[PDB]
Amino acid sequence: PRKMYSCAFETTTKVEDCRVWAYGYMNIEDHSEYKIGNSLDEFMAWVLKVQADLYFHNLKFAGAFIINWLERNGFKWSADGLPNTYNTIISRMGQWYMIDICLGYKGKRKIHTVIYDSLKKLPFPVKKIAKDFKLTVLKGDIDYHKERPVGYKITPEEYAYIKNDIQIIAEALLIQFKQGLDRMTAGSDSLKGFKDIITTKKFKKVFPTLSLGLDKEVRYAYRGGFTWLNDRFKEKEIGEGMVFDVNSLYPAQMYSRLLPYGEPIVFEGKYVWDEDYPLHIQHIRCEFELKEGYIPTIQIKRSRFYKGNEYLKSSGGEIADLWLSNVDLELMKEHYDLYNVEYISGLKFKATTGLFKDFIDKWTYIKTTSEGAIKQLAKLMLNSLYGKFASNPDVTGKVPYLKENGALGFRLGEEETKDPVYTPMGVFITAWARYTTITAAQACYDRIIYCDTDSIHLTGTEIPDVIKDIVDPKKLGYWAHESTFKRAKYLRQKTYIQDIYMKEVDGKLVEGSPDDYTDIKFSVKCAGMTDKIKKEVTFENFKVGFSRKMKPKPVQVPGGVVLVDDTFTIK
DNA sequence: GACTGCTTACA
DNA sequence: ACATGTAAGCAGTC
Ligand SMILES: Cc1cn([C@H]2C[C@H](O)[C@@H](COP(=O)(O)OP(=O)(O)OP(=O)(O)O)O2)c(=O)[nH]c1=O
Ligand SMILES: [Mg+2]
Ligand SMILES: [Mg+2]
Repeated sequence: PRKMYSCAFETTTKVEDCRVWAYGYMNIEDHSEYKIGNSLDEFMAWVLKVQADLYFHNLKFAGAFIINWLERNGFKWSADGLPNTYNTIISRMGQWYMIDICLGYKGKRKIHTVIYDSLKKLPFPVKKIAKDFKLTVLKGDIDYHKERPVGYKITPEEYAYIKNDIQIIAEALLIQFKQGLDRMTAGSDSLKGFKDIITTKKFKKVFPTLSLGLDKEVRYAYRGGFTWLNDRFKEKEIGEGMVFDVNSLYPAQMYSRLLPYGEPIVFEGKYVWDEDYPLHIQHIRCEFELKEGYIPTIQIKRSRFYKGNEYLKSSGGEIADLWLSNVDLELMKEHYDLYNVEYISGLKFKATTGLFKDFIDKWTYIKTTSEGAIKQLAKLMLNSLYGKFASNPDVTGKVPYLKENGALGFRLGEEETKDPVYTPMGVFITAWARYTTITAAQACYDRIIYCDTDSIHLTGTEIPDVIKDIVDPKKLGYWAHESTFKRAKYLRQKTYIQDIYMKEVDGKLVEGSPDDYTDIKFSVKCAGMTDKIKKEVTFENFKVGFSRKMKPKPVQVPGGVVLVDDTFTIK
């Protein structure tokens, strides 16, 4: 049984003096075992001899300072667990999960210290964690401005702040561990929690591990959420409207839709109805023209003919190769006229309902009876379960190295794979969800402004009679009338602003209606736009050309990472 | 360069 | 040992 420690660094913010000026560590099950000091060499000496599991909140930041030390002290990168090497799990998107430091072997025992990311377990700011877990949190923060030379001596106040930060994570992590949420990440606990319910025995019988190749071609049919701005409204200031939001859309599909299980059977040509294998994926070649009065539903990515984000009214005189679930193919056929159709091949699946019942009943209840970070964690259990099923077996990551200038560089590592989970599930969950969303959007064609995944934005303020029977503020899978706005402007996908009607309840602002409102909330939704920049946005300046030099970006410099303000522009 | 790589936000 | 797609900005790559 290895010891567990909560750790943190305070670092300088100078590009060309970049260094740790303070560290802290605290035993997660013995808060009286802790140490605060001013030296990274002193900390790393402890790291080397402690033979424990370490946690930093946001390992991506602290790990840069740690790997810079390792590379300067005779440690090189190796996955082969040799003496005086470190291993990392850094993903190809650049998520840090682990730094594993190997000092050697005494018998059949590895001598090593392992460092993990507590952000993977608790993806919130430290203060949010303290508020929502109900833990002691000190007011204010360390002065990020003060001049701190080498050997700078930590004040009593800074010492208290550092100790508070490490103790908050310690207490929160311990709360989770004692419930059995002890794995590396929140998603890992979700899949493990699901396997506990249905049994591991039943898991690999119902969700067999597919060959890497079969999983790859299943994945051809795997697509995300429907994100679409009606061109009619693009860049226009508009009046009153409303937003409908599905109550947990993906889990809702998991709960009640017919979904694939088992090994698929390959077929050639056009799928022939098989009651025992009622779901399929079909490889189709065709040209297509959107029918009059229908929303476009076809997006083709990685093509020189089409912009990947654009929903297509026409194939433009080129033959489209498409891999499609039966739910998607049926939707495509309702919205489009098809030309020169070739049914090439496909895969058909056994199917059933209700495999996720107990797991979703558990976590929807925890979500409903919880608040803040604790609610968001229950939400994450539900959503990471879907993601886990569609886990990409390509786990090739990044290998750190020390550049000639003293800064960390990264190279793509040797290709590697892990077993698939069950990707057909992912295919049909998103498929049933697109179906849910698109059919509702299509039923409100005369009023539809905008869709993103689980939501429809409409003109006017009354519920359409055609969706009245599937609207509910709480029921899983139903549409909630979430808000009503006084005015809005949608510039493009994931880029819009709204003036929302609010009313006060018990001193708390709640969504209201055009007759039952006291306050107007300005809301900004803009992919890539960080929170400080959002505060700069007005109805008047929210247009193409809006720019602020306020976006923090982490720059690798000699010694570690500095956050430097970069520009963000609506192009 | 158009591309991808390196980062965030919206789901 | 590592949940998902999608959409975006900007510094690099002839
Ligand atoms: C936020 C989020 C959403 N999604 C997908 C699945 C969700 O059903 C869908 C819409 O999610 P959201 O509307 O963002 O979140 P939610 O409905 O689960 O919870 P809430 O509305 O209370 O904030 O997008 C993920 O797969 N992972 C995520 O982390
Ligand atoms: Mg939503
Ligand atoms: Mg929602």
